[PDB]
Amino acid sequence: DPFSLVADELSLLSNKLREMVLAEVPKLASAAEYFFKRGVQGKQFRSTILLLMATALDVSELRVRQRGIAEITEMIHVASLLHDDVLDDVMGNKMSVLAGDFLLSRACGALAALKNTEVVALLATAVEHLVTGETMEITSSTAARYSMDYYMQKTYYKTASLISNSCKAVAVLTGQTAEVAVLAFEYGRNLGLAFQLIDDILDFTGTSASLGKGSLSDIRHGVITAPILFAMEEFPQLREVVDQVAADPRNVDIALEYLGKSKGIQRARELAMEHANLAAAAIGSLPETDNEDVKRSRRALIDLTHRVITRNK
Amino acid sequence: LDPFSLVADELSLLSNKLREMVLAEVPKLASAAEYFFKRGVQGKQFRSTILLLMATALDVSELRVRQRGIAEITEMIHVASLLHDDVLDDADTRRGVGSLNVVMGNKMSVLAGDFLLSRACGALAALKNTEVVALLATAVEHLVTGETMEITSSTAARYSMDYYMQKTYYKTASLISNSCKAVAVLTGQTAEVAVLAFEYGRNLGLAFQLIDDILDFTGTSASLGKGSLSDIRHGVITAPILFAMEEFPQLREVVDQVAADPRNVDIALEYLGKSKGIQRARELAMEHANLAAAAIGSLPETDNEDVKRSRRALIDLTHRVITRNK
Ligand SMILES: CC(C)=CCC/C(C)=C/CC/C(C)=C/COP(=O)(O)OP(=O)(O)O
Ligand SMILES: CC(C)=CCC/C(C)=C/CC/C(C)=C/COP(=O)(O)OP(=O)(O)O
Ligand SMILES: C=C(C)CCSP(=O)(O)OP(=O)(O)O
Ligand SMILES: [Mg+2]
Ligand SMILES: [Mg+2]
Repeated sequence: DPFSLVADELSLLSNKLREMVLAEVPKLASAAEYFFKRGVQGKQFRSTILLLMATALDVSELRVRQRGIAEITEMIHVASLLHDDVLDDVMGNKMSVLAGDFLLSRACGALAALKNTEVVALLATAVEHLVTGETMEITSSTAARYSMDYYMQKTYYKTASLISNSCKAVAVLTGQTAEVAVLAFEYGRNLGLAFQLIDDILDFTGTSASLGKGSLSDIRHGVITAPILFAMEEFPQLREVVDQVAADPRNVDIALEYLGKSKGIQRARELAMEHANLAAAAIGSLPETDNEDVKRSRRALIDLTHRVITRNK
Repeated sequence: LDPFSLVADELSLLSNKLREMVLAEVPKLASAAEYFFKRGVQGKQFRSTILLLMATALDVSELRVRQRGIAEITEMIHVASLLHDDVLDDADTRRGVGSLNVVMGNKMSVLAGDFLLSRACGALAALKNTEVVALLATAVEHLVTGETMEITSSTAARYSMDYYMQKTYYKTASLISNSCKAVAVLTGQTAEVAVLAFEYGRNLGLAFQLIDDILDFTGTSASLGKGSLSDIRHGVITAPILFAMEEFPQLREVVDQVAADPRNVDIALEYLGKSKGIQRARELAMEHANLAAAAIGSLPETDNEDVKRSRRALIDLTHRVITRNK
């Protein structure tokens, strides 16, 4: 019973080798050092929109609660990021689960503190859609992965639902009408779709900080985005190239050549502009005001619908 | 008039209600979310049982549907924990069946849980009562605080009855107390009556856990060693052991070194044996069980026979929670 024969010494060792616990329990301090350092924390794009929207609607404790929704939204965003990191593929995805749950529980806590069940419903739906989108991203009929309509549903759940429902939440907290609320929702929904679509293009285009030659992150990892989906309508031969990207990694470069002879990038950007225009229409349709701060915010919101398209970063 | 049988059919109604409530396309998300809600794999539905009985106990089917909601939300919250719990605590078994983290993977388990939480908030919103939203949000915060304590605390912290008492409340009794309070609040009972419903849930929950911790050691039969000892094998340190450490300090290094040397399981049982640990744990549980019964006793007098029958069964659980042979 070999293990039984040397238990004495095993425990001396097992004990000693708890030098990694104890000593080195701090020097989590790396964790704190790493968090500050990151490359962000965030650009605060969702927060910017939400604070602007709060101002952009005619109506302190209210401004405190409105910011409450920007706070909740960030909490919900990071929790979804973390849970999406939970790997099936040492594994660190116990950290992601615990941290995600702390943020979600804090979100619930803060939703409860708003004392508005209608906004609770909106962020509840937001959470459900994020979860739905991620399931869609992971599981999928091979056929499904190649449908532009499916991609756009998935894109809506993953990227636009959180922001649309938050924009609507800000409307509802501010006591706006059902018809104004549906405007703020539509601003977020449409701006969000545009933002993601521009993100998809930037992966292939690159950036000024980029080489400047796209990182190609999506296509390396078999994530199929709008430009490539559009390019497959033109070149059916491309379906085969994209499939064989893992098997043979030079199929990335070949995919790139197809895209460059196609209207894929153009068609994704034209779709983004269509969405961004619709967002600016939503602000345009907002009830007339005389307030200068309010009108300044609405101009900003509309400005954001232009800057989202022309992003080089 | 038996409390489980007295509520059994509404539990099946709730059971089926949960199934549509948890339904979702995408289908893969549906498989995951529904997994612990089908006939046979719902668990013993003790939280629901207490809630339906409590619902009747407080009284005067327009409002009952709302009260049922609380049991459904509570069950959804509950199952959400388990799913997340199984990814942590790295299980392969739950409810006599493959756990979701083995069957469907870690990712689906965690998404299913988030899904169930959001449906729970959804249903909480639909009830349009802000105090009820806050009561169940507290419960969710408490679950996370409690799960975190069971993991995170340093060694010196974990080995006191104070710590155990807090962790148990957050991890186990908070869901029962707050949902008990919510049921009461939904009926627009005075603030004081809501507290009575809260003290009941709180004390019954704490008493249930104490007895469960003892049964790990004793088992079906009364004496020591018949039980599975699953907690102490894995290095979970429940009340019997903690009380024993009050008598025998040297037991701390023994229990702390259990994982490394599984022969330290036997040494700990010898220490438990000489101690009054099992006994004091029981004595604590009997004290909680008392306060629970006492709370129901302070409820306002009623004429209704169906109410009395239901009040008597909540008390019956007060005795049964101590008595449970298993
Ligand atoms: C729903 C959602 C996620 C919406 C996005 C919100 C939004 C439009 C954020 C701002 C984007 C922006 C101004 C980028 C600047 O890049 P740049 O290269 O244009 O820098 P520059 O404008 O200073 O030249
Ligand atoms: C709302 C949500 C998703 C919260 C996450 C926090 C979390 C994982 C809580 C777990 C609470 C719980 C029921 C523990 C019991 O499991 P046990 O291991 O003590 O005993 P058991 O596995 O046999 O139930
Ligand atoms: C505090 C309680 C009454 C707990 C019992 S819940 P428990 O996890 O034991 O039971 P299930 O739902 O069957 O898994
Ligand atoms: Mg477990
Ligand atoms: Mg646990």
